[PDB]
Order: sequence, then C-alpha cells, then structure tokens
Amino acid sequence: FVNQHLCGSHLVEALYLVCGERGFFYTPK
Amino acid sequence: FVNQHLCGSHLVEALYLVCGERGFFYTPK
Amino acid sequence: FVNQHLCGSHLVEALYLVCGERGFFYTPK
Amino acid sequence: GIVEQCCTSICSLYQLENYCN
Amino acid sequence: GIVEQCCTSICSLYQLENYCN
Amino acid sequence: GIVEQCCTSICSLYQLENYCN
Ligand SMILES: [Zn+2]
Repeated sequence: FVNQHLCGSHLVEALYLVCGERGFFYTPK
Repeated sequence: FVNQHLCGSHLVEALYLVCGERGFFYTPK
Repeated sequence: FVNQHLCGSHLVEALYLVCGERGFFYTPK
Repeated sequence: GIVEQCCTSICSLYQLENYCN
Repeated sequence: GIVEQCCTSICSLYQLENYCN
Repeated sequence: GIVEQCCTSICSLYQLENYCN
C-alpha cells in the first residue's frame, strides 16, 4: 500500500477502497 | 459545504457538482 | 495540454488519458 | 478569476456558483 | 483524528482501517 | 523517473507520452 500523505478527497477515496462493504466514517477537525 | 482551497481538477469537480444542469466555465489565468 | 505539476493519482490519471489503448507504466522512486 | 478566488484563496459555495453558466 | 494521523502525517493501511465502520 | 520529470518538475504532453507502453 501507498505510504504517502493522504488528504481531503484522496483520503476519502482511500477509505472507500480499503474499507469496502464495511464503509467508513470521515470526521475531520 | 467544504471551506478549503480548491484547485485544478478539484476545483473543476466542485463546479461540476455545484452547477449541475447549468454547467460552468473554467477559465484559469 | 496542461503544463502543471502532476503528481500521485493525478499523474496516473494523466497517463491513462494520454496513453489510451497503449496503456502505461507507473514506476515511482 | 476563479483560481485567485477559490484556489489560492477559499471560496464559499456562493462564490463558486459565480462560475456556473 | 484521521487528518492528523493520515493527512498531515502518513498512515499505514492498518491505521487507515481504524476509520472503517 | 516520471516523478522527477512530471511531478516535481513540469512535463509536456510529449514527455508524458515517454511513459506509455
Ligand atoms: Zn488531488
């Protein structure tokens, strides 16, 4: 897996892919 | 709505979403 | 064509578009 | 222009709508 | 939070999975 | 490599085509 800063829409895409059927929560500050 | 810097392809995605059926113009410098 | 820094997922999207049926290789450091 | 307002600065939803047709 | 761990820092695949439901 | 040419520097369409198969 990529080891890079992941921010904003890229971070949400990464969770979408990684989490799959589980889904995810995106709770920024 | 997000209050963040929106640039390049992210800015064009944002207008696409926000403007809907109206469409939009992307005229950079 | 855009003359801008193209990085990470943007760079891979650009090659995908530009290279078409040829496909491409993404070999970062 | 849009780059100056929304990219190097931050734009509200309303400011962004100024660039709809 | 996720921004601090994964955006301003770098997160492993495992750290990112901490934000799955 | 492509990162050095196109990410940290700017690449023309032609330079980018050097990474097609
Ligand atoms: Zn991006």
